[PDB]
Amino acid sequence: IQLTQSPSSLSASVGDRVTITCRASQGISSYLAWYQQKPGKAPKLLIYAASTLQSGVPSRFSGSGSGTDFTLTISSLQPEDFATYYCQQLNSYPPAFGGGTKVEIKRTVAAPSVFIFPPSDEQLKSGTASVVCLLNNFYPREAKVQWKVDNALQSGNSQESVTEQDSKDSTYSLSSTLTLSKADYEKHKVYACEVTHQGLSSPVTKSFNRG
Amino acid sequence: EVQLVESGGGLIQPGGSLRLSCAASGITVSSNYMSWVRQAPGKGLEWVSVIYSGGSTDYADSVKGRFTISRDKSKNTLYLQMNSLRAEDTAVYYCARDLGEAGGMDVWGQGTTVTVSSASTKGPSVFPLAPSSKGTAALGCLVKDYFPEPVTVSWNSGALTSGVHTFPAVLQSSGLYSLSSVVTVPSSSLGTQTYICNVNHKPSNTKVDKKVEP
Amino acid sequence: TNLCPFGEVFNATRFASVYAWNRKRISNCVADYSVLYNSASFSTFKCYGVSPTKLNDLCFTNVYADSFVIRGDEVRQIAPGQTGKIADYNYKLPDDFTGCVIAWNSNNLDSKVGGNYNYLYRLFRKSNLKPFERDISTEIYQAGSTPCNGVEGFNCYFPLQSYGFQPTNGVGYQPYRVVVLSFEATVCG
Ligand SMILES: *[C@@H]1O[C@H](CO)[C@@H](O[C@@H]2O[C@H](CO)[C@@H](O)[C@H](O)[C@H]2NC(C)=O)[C@H](O)[C@H]1NC(C)=O
Repeated sequence: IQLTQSPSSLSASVGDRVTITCRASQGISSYLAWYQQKPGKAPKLLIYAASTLQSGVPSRFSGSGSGTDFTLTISSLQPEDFATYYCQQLNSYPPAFGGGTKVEIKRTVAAPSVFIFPPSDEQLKSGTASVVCLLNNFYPREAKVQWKVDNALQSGNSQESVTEQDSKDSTYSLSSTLTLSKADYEKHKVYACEVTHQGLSSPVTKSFNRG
Repeated sequence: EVQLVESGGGLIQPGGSLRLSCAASGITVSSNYMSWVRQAPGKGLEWVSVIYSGGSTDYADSVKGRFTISRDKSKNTLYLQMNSLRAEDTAVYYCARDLGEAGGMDVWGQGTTVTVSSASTKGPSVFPLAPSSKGTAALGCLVKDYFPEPVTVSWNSGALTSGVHTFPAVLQSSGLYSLSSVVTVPSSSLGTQTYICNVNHKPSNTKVDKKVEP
Repeated sequence: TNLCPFGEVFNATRFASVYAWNRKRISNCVADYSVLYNSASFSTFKCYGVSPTKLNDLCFTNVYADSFVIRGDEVRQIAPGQTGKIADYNYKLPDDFTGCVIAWNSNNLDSKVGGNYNYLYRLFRKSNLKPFERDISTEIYQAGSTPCNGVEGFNCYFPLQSYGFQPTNGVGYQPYRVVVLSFEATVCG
């Protein structure tokens, strides 16, 4: 049995009605549980047997479904309901879990401000060059960051990291780091970071020339 | 009153061994289905093992022959003996009482962290992310090549908190962690104000103050 | 020289719940075990001890026919040396079992839309069953240190659970009718 949660994440406002769905691959009648998990915390049981409310859980949570299609509904979203939710198969060891659904705070679109940082002279003495690209205070989360070196699109030599939603403006920040050897770094001139985001009419490119 | 308190997690090398404990209060370990569930960094939940009230045991396939679940009635404690640990086993491990179809996993432990890595403890190198020469300006610190987690970063000894974003660390292909901490400030302040990031890595007893300037 | 009444075991209109498994004693009759095997309608016909083609040439003092319903996934537990919810808490075969285990899918008979809740199984028990033990008690299972006093609640669970046999279940979760034939001489072929 495989469990498919939809969607991977959704954005909603306080007081909204939120619906998270779980699709089982074969048919498990009502053997389904829903859990809530906040960053750094253990999962918390919300519903078992597809629709039975765990004691102590607020009544705005409800489950429905039997067979292959299951739904978790939050009738009126409250501030403490922003978290990740998981479905779990019951009555089967090797139990299947859903991939999770993150409920995020909705807000208006905000384009990122883009900054690029060349490697410091100090790091170059070590023989490694780290080029960093920063996307600050943007919404929604979806963004594309394309590294270019002398206009060659780079794949496989960059990692990226994203903050959680800011507690004040509900935006995200994102860093992308391009790591090269000093020898590879000195063989090229133009280092560019190209950003695609919904709040940008056209892609934004921030660049510098080595030297 | 009803709680599961876990311990035993820590840093360990591939092929090494570790034992996790789950001390229970409010439920009787030997009367219940007791489960271990793990969560790798940034991933979902995965069931590891179960021990029945009657003593039968079951395991996830990726763990059979390496892990052994057991319990002590006198101590009301659940155990997970982890042998031949691999890098994949790096996760937060949770114990939980399992009611199956009659409930779910209703009582959870707080979780304990298991890091499996061949890397050795190493303090970070702090490099400046210096402000561009050409409104809002951004500057930061690159905290590179440390092990293990965690690293804490402040700016100006805690006096500068507005506009600071410290990013979650990434694990590099070398086995060492790396993160960046950035702050946005008015472009006018770059001449007047001093900006120092303070990096603290307790596992290596490393403390670094780096002045970032244009 | 009468025929053994296998038809009333295999073709019963209802089967027992596994926790209250049904046992029929077979005595003073002749049994054609090769019409059971050569029916080609069973998904499991695994004999432990001797082949079915060869035990038609054999005699025993008594034959026991145990029948019940379980999930398709749990049929593997009806064998010597197995563990799991069924083998541990409902129906346990001994290590030195010398009979035959027969099973077939009965989704067409034991499932219904909205769920057939007639069939039960034991979910909680303090210890494992001995071979051929039948536990039919409904005492509330004490999962903590507080006594239950015969009412359900936290740490106080009714020990029996209902299968929810729905026709849309995956095959492994569909109901299977199971017959266990134990051989221990008034029964011949
Ligand atoms: C259970 O009932 C079936 C159905 O009647 C029996 O099998 C049939 O027996 C008749 C008469 O011998 C044959 O004409 C059919 O071909 C058989 N098969 C089917 C699918 O109908 C079966 O023998 C009964 N079970 C037992 C143990 O006697």
